[PDB]
Amino acid sequence: XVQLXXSGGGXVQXGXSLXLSCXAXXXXXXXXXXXWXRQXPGXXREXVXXXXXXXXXXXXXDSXXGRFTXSXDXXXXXXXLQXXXLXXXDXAXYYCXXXXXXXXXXXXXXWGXGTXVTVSS
Amino acid sequence: VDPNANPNVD
Amino acid sequence: EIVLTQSPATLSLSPGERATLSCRASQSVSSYLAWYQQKPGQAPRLLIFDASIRATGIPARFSGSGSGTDFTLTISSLEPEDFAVYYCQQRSNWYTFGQGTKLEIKRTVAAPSVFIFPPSDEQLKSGTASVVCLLNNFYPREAKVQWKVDNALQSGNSQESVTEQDSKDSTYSLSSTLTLSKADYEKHKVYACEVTHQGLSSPVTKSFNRGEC
Amino acid sequence: QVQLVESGGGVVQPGRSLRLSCAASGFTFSIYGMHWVRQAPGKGLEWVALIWYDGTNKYYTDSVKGRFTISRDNSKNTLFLQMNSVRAEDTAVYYCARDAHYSDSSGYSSWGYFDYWGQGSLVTVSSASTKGPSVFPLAPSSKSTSGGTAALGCLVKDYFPEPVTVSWNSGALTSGVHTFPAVLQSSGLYSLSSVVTVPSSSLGTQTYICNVNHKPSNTKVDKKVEPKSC
Repeated sequence: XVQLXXSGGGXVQXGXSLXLSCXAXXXXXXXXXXXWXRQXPGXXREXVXXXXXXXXXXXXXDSXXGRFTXSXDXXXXXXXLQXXXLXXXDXAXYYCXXXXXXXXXXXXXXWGXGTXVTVSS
Repeated sequence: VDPNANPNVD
Repeated sequence: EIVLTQSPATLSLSPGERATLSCRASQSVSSYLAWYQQKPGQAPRLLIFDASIRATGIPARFSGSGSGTDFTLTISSLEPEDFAVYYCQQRSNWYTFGQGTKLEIKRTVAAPSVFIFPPSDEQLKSGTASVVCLLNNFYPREAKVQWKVDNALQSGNSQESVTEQDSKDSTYSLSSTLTLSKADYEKHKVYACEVTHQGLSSPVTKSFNRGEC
Repeated sequence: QVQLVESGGGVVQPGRSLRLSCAASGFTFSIYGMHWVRQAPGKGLEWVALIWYDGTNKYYTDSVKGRFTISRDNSKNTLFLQMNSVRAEDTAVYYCARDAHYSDSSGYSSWGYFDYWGQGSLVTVSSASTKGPSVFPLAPSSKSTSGGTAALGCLVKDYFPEPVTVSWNSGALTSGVHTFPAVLQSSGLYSLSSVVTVPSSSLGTQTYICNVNHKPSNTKVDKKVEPKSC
C-alpha cells in the first residue's frame, strides 16, 4: 500500500553536485528508516546510505563517505540524497526503499522506481 | 566475409 | 544455423536452493557460449561468456560449464534478485539465442477464484459483445479455461492474458475474453466459463443467462 | 561508467522508415564493435546487426538484409540503425549492445558477446490509426462473487497504440487491483481489462469508478461500475 517516487537525477560534470528526492505516499514515513541503493549497468544493487528516524543517525557505504549525505523532511514524507564531488564511477540508477522494521533490521518491502545519475565529460 | 571475426581493436 | 534448446521451460524454486539450467546446441559451438539474465522491462545482462568465464561484477554463485553441445548454468544458492528469465547465446556461427528458461518463485498451491462478467448494455448497442472470465490469485501457473455457449464448447473466439507473479503473494491472475457479434450473442442464452487447476478437485464453472443480468 | 542511451523509437506505418540512435558514454566508443539485438513482445532475443569499431565491416541477419543499415559516428559517440521498408514483424524493443571485447594479460582474446546494453527502444510497425479506448463496466453480481468477495472491473477495448493506464476511485482504491497486459486483437487494436476484488457487502453502499487514461489520443474516461443481478 505504499508508493515511493524518486526525482532529481540527471547528467552532471565530474566534481559537480545533485540532490535526489524520494517522496512517499500512503504511509507516514516518520517512523521508518529510509535507505538509498544504486545499481550500475550489469552489477548488483549496492547500499549507499540510510537515514534512520530523526535522532537515530545516518550510516553510509565506504564508496560515498565524505561526499554524499542523507536527510529527511518528515513533514513532507520525503527523504533526500545530497551528492557532492561526483565522479564517473557514481553513474548508476539510484533507488530508495523503506525499512518496514522499526527496529532497523532492513525489511525493505517498498521500493522507488529508480532515477538515473550520469557523471560525464 | 566472416561475421564472427573480432570487431574490436584487439 | 545453430539452434539452442534450453530446458526446463520454467524452474520453480525457493531462495537458498541450487538452480541448474541446461542449454543444448544443435551442433558443436566449442566453448563459444554465453548466458544472460533478463527481468521484465529491462535489458539483458551478461553473466558468463566462453562457457565458463564470469563477467565483471557478477556474483560468484553463478557458474557455467560445458563444451561442444551441452552446457549448464548453475546458481549455487538462489537469491531473490535471481528470479528472472535466463538465455544462452552462441557466437560460433553468426549469433543465436535459446528461447529462455524462467526461474520463478515457488509458493504453496492456491486454487483460482473464478468470476464471470456479461457484456454491458452499452457495448451491445454498439454492435459487439465481450464476455470476460477472471481467474484470480492462483498458483501454480497451469490452468485451463473453457468457454461454453448454450452448452457448446467454443474455440477460436477468445484471447487470454496473465499477470506477472504478484510482488507480495507470488500468485498469478488471468483474464479470458470471449468476443461475439451482437447478432451472434443474441442467438444464445447461457454463457459459461469452466476452469480447471491442480488445486481444484472438480472444474469450477460460472455462467449467466443473457437478459437476466 | 558505461552508458548506452537510445532514442528514436515510436510508431511507424508499414513501408516507411525510422532511424534509431544509441549514444554512448563512459567508455572509449571508437575501439568497440557494436550490435543491435531485438525482442518482439513476449518473445526471445534476436541478433540484428553488427558494425566494426572503425565502421569498415558490417553484418546483418537475413530478415533485415537490404532493408536496414547500421552505421556509426565516432566523433559523436553514436550508433545508428536505419530501418527502411518496415514490416509489422519488425515490431520489437530494439537494443544496442557493446561487443564484449575481452582480453587478459595472457594475450587470450575473446569477443562476440554483448556485455552492456541500451535501455531499449520500442518500434511499433502498424497500419492502425491513433484511437482511444471504449470503456465498459465489468459489472459485479452473484456470478462474480466467491465467498464474501466480489470482483468488478472495466474493459478498456479497441485502442492504439499502447499504453493505457487505469486507476480506481481516482487513486483511492489500490488494494486488490489487477490490470492485465494488453492483447493485440486481429483488428490491430489493443484491449485490456482492469479488475479489483472488494467485500461483497460494499456493493450496495460503495461507488466504484475506473479512471482510464490513453495519452496518445488524449482520452480520459471515468466509468461508474454498477452491480447487476446475474
